[PDB]
Amino acid sequence: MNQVSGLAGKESFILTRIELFNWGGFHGLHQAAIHQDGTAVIGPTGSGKT
Amino acid sequence: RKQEVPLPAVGVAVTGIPAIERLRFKEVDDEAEQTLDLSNHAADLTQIGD
Amino acid sequence: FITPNKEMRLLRDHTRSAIVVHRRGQNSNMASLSWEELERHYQRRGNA
Amino acid sequence: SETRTLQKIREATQELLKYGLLEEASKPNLYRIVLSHPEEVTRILEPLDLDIGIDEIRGLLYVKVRLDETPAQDEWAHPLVRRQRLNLEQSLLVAILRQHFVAWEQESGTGASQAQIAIDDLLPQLQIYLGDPGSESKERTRLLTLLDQLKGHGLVTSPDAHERIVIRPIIAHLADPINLQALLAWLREQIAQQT
Ligand SMILES: Nc1ncnc2c1ncn2[C@@H]1O[C@H](COP(=O)(O)OP(=O)(O)O)[C@@H](O)[C@H]1O
Repeated sequence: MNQVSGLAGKESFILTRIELFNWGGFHGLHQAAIHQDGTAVIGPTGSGKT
Repeated sequence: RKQEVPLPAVGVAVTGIPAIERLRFKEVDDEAEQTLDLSNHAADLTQIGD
Repeated sequence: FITPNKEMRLLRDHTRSAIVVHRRGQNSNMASLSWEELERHYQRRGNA
Repeated sequence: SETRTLQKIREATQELLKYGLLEEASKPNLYRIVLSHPEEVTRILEPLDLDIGIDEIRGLLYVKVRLDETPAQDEWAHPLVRRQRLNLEQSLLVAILRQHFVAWEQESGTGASQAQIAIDDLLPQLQIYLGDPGSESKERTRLLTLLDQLKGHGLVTSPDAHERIVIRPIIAHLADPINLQALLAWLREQIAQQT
């Protein structure tokens, strides 16, 4: 898999972080780290993924 | 000198049509305190249903 | 990718970190982890 | 010589522009005619960027801005429709009237004939947010001038011979009713916290 992953981080800008503050249901400050090799977002229904 | 003369109506301006949408309500300001809290929210440790 | 706990086995093979978002009352919290750390968490759960 | 718009339609359009609304309750002849010729009134108003919205349930017609469908401008601006921001007391009174109207509709149904409300009933409620200015002669006068100001916008009728008013249908179509709820509850919480 990593043989193809060399494209990421080398050629193009990759989203590696999102930070929220009192956005939607996220009170206070929050932050999610995005792995440069691809990230999944999981959680039960109605948990704030969207 | 407050009689009303029979001069015509010319330059009759039509303005201020009372559309109900045009109303906006009072913006009472709040100045009691500030919401400085931006703690890391370390309570996010994983504890999810089976 | 976004997914409500579906196709978890498929995501595990083509991504290297998951963002577990869970709800509690009116507040929502998100924690970012690697697949392997979550595997260790599941192993701790396995003692139940 | 040349064709002229029907006299009744011209009268209805001029009235609708002057007062901003028609009602079957107090102007049946014009209101019915407008509903029987919607394509004529909408054609008459379109050159001015005005357009009638009709509320058949409550028997009401009201003008509204006909500007483009969500253009690059996120908020509309119109030459003739001059926008206003009601002062604090007017906002409180409108919020009280709005919640009274919604509460009544919850029971009797949408568009039910509004129950007449006495002046004496509202002063205790305005007192909850404005205190006592110093005398009954002052508070009653203030309430009366506020009601007369609101009647200009068409939200309430004039106090009848027995000092009761009726809430007009137009209150349901305010721009942002969520604002009334928020400010009203916020001030209520303020007084409850300070007491
Ligand atoms: N602006 C909003 N409008 C309506 N509901 C909202 C809003 N913001 C948050 N919600 C609530 O918070 C959650 C927002 O949707 P979300 O949980 O992100 O969808 P998903 O299940 O795909 O993650 C929902 O539980 C919803 O009930």
